[PDB]
Amino acid sequence: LHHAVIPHGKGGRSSVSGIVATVFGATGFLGRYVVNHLGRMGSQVIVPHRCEPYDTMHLRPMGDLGQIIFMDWNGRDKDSIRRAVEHSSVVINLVGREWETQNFDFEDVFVKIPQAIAQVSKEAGVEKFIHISHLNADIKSSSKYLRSKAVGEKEVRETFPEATIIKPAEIFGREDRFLNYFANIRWFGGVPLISLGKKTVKQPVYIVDVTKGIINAIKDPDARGKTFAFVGPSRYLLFDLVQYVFAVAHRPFLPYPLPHFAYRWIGRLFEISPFEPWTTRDKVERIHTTDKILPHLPGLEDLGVEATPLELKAIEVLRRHRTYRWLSSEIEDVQPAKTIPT
Amino acid sequence: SKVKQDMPPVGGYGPIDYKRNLPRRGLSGYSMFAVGIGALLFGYW
Amino acid sequence: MFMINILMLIIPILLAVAFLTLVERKVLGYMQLRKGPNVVGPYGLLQPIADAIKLFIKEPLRPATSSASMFILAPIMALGLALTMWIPLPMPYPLINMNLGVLFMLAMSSLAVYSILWSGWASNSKYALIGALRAVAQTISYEVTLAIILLSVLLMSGSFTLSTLITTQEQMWLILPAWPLAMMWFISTLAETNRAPFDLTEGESELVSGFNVEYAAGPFALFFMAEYANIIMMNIFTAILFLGTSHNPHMPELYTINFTIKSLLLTMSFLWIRASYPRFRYDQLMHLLWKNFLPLTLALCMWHVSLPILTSGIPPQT
Amino acid sequence: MELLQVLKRGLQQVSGHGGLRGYLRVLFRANDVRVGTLVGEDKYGNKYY
Amino acid sequence: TYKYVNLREPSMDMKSVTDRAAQTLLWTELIRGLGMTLSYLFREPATINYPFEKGPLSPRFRGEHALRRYPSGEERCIACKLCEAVCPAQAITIEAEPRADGSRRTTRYDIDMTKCIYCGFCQEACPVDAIVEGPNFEFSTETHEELLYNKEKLLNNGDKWEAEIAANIQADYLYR
Amino acid sequence: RGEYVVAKLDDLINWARRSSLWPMTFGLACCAVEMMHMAAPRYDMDRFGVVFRASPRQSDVMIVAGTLTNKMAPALRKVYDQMPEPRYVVSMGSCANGGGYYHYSYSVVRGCDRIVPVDIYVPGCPPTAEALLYGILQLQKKIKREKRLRIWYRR
Ligand SMILES: NC(=O)C1=CN([C@@H]2O[C@H](COP(=O)(O)OP(=O)(O)OC[C@H]3O[C@@H](n4cnc5c(N)ncnc54)[C@H](OP(=O)(O)O)[C@@H]3O)[C@@H](O)[C@H]2O)C=CC1
Ligand code: SF4
Ligand code: SF4
Ligand code: SF4
Repeated sequence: LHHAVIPHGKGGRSSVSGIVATVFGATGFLGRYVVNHLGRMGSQVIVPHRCEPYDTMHLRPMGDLGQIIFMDWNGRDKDSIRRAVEHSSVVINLVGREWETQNFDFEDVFVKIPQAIAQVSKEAGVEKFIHISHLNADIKSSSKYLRSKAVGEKEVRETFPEATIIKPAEIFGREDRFLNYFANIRWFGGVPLISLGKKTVKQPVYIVDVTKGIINAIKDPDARGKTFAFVGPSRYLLFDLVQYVFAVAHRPFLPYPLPHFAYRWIGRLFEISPFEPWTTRDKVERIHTTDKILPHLPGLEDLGVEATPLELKAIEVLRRHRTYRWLSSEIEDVQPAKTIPT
Repeated sequence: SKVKQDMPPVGGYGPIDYKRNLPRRGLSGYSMFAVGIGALLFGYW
Repeated sequence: MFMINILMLIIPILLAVAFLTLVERKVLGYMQLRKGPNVVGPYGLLQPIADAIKLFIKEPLRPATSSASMFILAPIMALGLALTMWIPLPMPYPLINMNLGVLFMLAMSSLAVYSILWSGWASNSKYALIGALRAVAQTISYEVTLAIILLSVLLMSGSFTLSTLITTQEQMWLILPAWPLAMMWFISTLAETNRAPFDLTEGESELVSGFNVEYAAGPFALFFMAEYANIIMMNIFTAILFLGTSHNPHMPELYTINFTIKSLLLTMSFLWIRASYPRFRYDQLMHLLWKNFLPLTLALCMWHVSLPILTSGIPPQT
Repeated sequence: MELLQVLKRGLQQVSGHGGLRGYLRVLFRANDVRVGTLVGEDKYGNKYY
Repeated sequence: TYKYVNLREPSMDMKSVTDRAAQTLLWTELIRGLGMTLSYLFREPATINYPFEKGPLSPRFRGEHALRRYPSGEERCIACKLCEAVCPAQAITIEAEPRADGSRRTTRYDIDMTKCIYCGFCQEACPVDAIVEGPNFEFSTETHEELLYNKEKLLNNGDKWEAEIAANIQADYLYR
Repeated sequence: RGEYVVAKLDDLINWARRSSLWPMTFGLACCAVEMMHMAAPRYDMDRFGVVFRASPRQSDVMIVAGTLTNKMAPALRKVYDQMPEPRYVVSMGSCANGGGYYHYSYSVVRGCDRIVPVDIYVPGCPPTAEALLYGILQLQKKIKREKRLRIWYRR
C-alpha cells in the first residue's frame, strides 16, 4: 500500500479506490457484478479469462481508461496464475461450473483450481483472498458439486489461512440459473418436483447482496479468516417458491410429483448434450437440497448489507418470461409466497 | 527573384459552361402514335 | 422420379435467387459508377454464400410483444408459396400441368400477401404495422387491374392453360397485338412484387424496414428469398405471356435457352428500373392503377372481346 | 478492329503476370489483374507499379 | 438580377398537345432516365482498389503527430508550451525541467489523440518545428488507451516517419 | 485431431461474418459525411461485402460516427442492445473516441465506450474515408482471429 495505492477522489469511476483486484471467473454471472462494483469506485481490476475476448466485452465499459486489464490464463498452468496476481492486493475466486465437461471435473474446478490460485497468491505476497464456497457444502451430500465444494473450502484454509470464505445460498438475478431455470420448465408442460417440493426449504439471496458483501469484505479489515453465510431474509418451500415464480410470469402452473430415482434418470438423459446442459443429475440434487441454517457463521448484516427480499426484486428477473398479455402487470399484482417462520 | 504565385494563365481560362443543356430527342407525337397503331394492326392480322 | 423433379426445381431456384442478389448489387453499382462485390470470391462469385451463412448462424429473436405463432408462420408461408408459383410454369414442360394454371397463380399470389400482413401484425411494432397496411393498400391497387389484363390476353389464347400460350405465339409474339396490355402488365408486376418504384411495404427511407423490421437472421432470409424468387417467376410469366418462344418437341433444350434469356433480360429490367426512378407514394399508386390503368384496361377488355368476333378469329377452346 | 485488341490486352495480363500461377495469385490476392510498369521494390518485398 | 425557374406556359397548339399526350401515354421522359443510367453502366467505375491503391493526398495533409529531431539527433522541442496553449481541444499536456546537461527539455509530452481535432495549430505555433502532424492516417487501435500518446510514442513516430515528414515540410515550408 | 476440424469450421463461420458485415444506418455528426464517402464510388464499401441496413435487427456493426450527447446516449444503447449477436461496434472520430473537441461539455458523453463496448477506434476529426475503410478492414481481420469453436472444444 505505497503511494500509488492511497485512495483519492469521491468514489467515482475516475477515482482511485486503492484496490488492485484479480477476479478469476469474472466472465460469468457473479463475476460481472463484482467487476462492475470494483470499477464503479475506480479500482484496478485484472480479469484473467479462459474464453474468447468477444465474451469479455460486456466488462469493458465497467471501468475508466486503463482500469480493467485482461489476461489469458489456464486453470492447470501455474505460471499464468502468477502473472495475474503478483501485482494485486486482493484475489477473488469465482471459478465454478454447474456441470462436468470432458476436460474439467467438479473436483478440477472446485478443489484443484481454487487450491492452485490460493497457493500462488500466498507465494506472490497477496494480502487478501476471497473464496466463494456454497452454503450447502458438506462431505456427505448427494451432489458431487456440494461434496467437492466442502473439500475445496478446506484446502483453501490450509493454504491461505487469512482467506475470507463466503458461502452464498442459491443466488437469483437477471442472468441466473435459479429463477430462470424454474420459469423455463414451462417448455416441458408440467413442473416435476421431488416429494412435490413440500419437503425442501430454500433461502435464496439476491446477486447485488452477494456483490456488496464481497466488496465490503475487501475493505473491512476484520473479515480476514472468517467464514460468512450470505443468505436471504426469508425461507420458502420449493413448491411455494416455484409457484410464486409461475405466478409472477403469469404462466400456467401444473406441478406433479416425481420419484427421486426417476428425476435422476431424466437428468442423466439431459447430460448428454455437448453444450450447456439444460439440467443435470447434480442440479436436481442441488435444487431439492434444504438450505442449511448456520447460526454460528456471520451473515450479511455483519458486513453492513441489508438482504433484499425476493418479492421486491423478482419481477425484474421474471418479466422477461411473460407474454405480451402480461408484460405490463405490476409488482403489486401477485400475492407474496408463504414463508417458513422460525 | 521574381514573385511566383498560383495565378491564372496570361490569356485567362477558357469558357466554362453552366446553363442547362437538355437536348431534344425522339420522334413527334404524331409519328409515335402512327407507329403504335401500325404495330397493333399487324398483330391483329 | 417426381421427387427428383421437384428437387431439380426448388434447388436451382434458390441458387438463382442467391446469384440474383449478386447481379443486382453489381448492376446497380455500375449504374452508380461503382463496382459492387468483387472481393469475396472472383468477381464476387462467393458473396451470396457468405451472406447466406452469416444470416443462418446469427441470433434470431422473437420480439417480446410478438405473437409467436404468427411470427414464425409468416416467413414459412412466404417461401413456401414463393416456390409454389413455379410448378405450373411451362419451360416448356411444366412440373404440374394445370388446366387452370393462370387462375392458380392468381390465387397463390393473393394468398402470399398474408405473409406480409401477418408478419407485420405479428411483429406488434408500429413500423411493422404501417408497412403491413401499405400491403393492403397496394393489393387493392393492382389486383383488379391485373386480373382483367390477363383476361384480355387470354381472349386471344383460348384458355387458362399456360402451355397454350406457347401455341398462341407460334407465328408471332403477343406483344405486337397487345403492347398496351404489356405496358400495364409490366408495371403491374412491379407493384405485385413490391419492387421500386413501388417498394412501399418496406420503404427503407420511410419505415426503416417496413413489415420485416423485427425479423432477423434466418427468418429474415426467407422473406428475402421469397421476394427475389417472385421477381424471376413474374418475369418468367411475362415472357410466356408476351414473348412466347417457339417449341420444338425434339429439341426442348433450345426452348429453355431462348426462354431463359428472355426472363433474365426482363429480370435485369427490374434492376434497371430500381436504379432510375424515385419511389411513389402509396396513395398515388392507387390513383395510378384506378384512374389511368383501370379505365384503359376496361376499354381494352371490351375491345379484345369484340375484336376476335368482328374478325372471325376466336381461338380454339381446347 | 479494337474488339480484338481488347482480347489481346486481356491475354497479355496472363503473360504479363508470369503465367497462370501469377495471374491467379494477383487475382485472389488483390482482386485486380492489371499489368503496369514496375517502379521499384523495397526491402520488405513490396512491389510498386 | 434574377431569373424565374418555374414560370412557363406550355404551347396549346395541337402538335404540342399531342406531343405531351404521347409523353403521358408512351412514357417518353421515363425512358430518358433509363438511357442515362444505361450509359453509366458502360462507363468505367471510379473505384480504387484499396488497400493497393490509395486516394491522393498533399504535403499539407494533417495526420498522426510526431516529435522531430535535428540532424544531430537532438530533440527540437524546448518546452516552450506554445502548442499546449493554442491547442483548441486542450489535447496536449507538457511538463519540463532542466536536463542533466542544462538544456530546456520536456519530461512529459502527452497528446490525447481522442481529444485532438487534428487542426494543425500546434505545428503552426511551434517555433522550432518540433511537433508536426505526419502523413499517416492508418493507425486505428483496438483500445482507447492506445490513442493516449506520451513523449515516447511521439518520438518513435518522428524516428519512424522522418524520411517522409522532412520531405513534405521541404515542399511546403515556403507557403508557411 | 478433432481440434483441427473445428478450427476449419471456425474459419468458415469467421469468413462468412467478416465477408458480410452489415453496418447499421446510424450517423450522428460530421463523421457521418465521411461515412457516406466510404459508400461513394471512389471507395465503394459495398465491394467488400459491407452493406448498410436501417433496422438494428438486420445489422452486424454499429459505426458510432459523430458526437454522443447525454440526450442521445439512451437511444444509442437501445439500438445496440437490439442488434442480434454477434455484433461489433466501431468508434469513428474523436467525439466518439473520447469526446473530442467537446470533451469538457456538460451535454457530451466523454467517449462512446462509456455506453457500449468498442472493438475498433478510428482516430481523426474526421477520419478520412480511407481511414474508416482501414478501420473496417482491421475489424474484419479481428473477426478472422476469433476462435469460438476452438475454445468451446477445449472446455
Ligand atoms: N446459483 C449460483 O450462482 C451460486 C454461485 N456460487 C459460486 O460462485 C462462483 C460463480 O458462480 P456463477 O457466476 O453463478 O457461475 P458462472 O457459470 O456464470 O461463472 C463461472 C466462471 O468460472 C469460469 N470457469 C468455469 N470453469 C472454468 C475452468 N476450467 N477454467 C477457467 N475458468 C472456468 C468461467 O469462465 P468462462 O465463462 O470463460 O468459461 C466463468 O468465468 C462459483 O464458484 C459458484 O460455485 C455459489 C453459491 C450459489
Ligand atoms: S492538431 Fe489541433 S487539436 Fe490536435 S493537438 Fe494540434 S492544436 Fe491540438
Ligand atoms: S510549441 Fe514546439 S517547442 Fe514549444 S512546447 Fe510545443 S513542441 Fe515543444
Ligand atoms: S470527431 Fe470531428 S468530424 Fe467527427 S463529429 Fe466530432 S468534430 Fe465532427
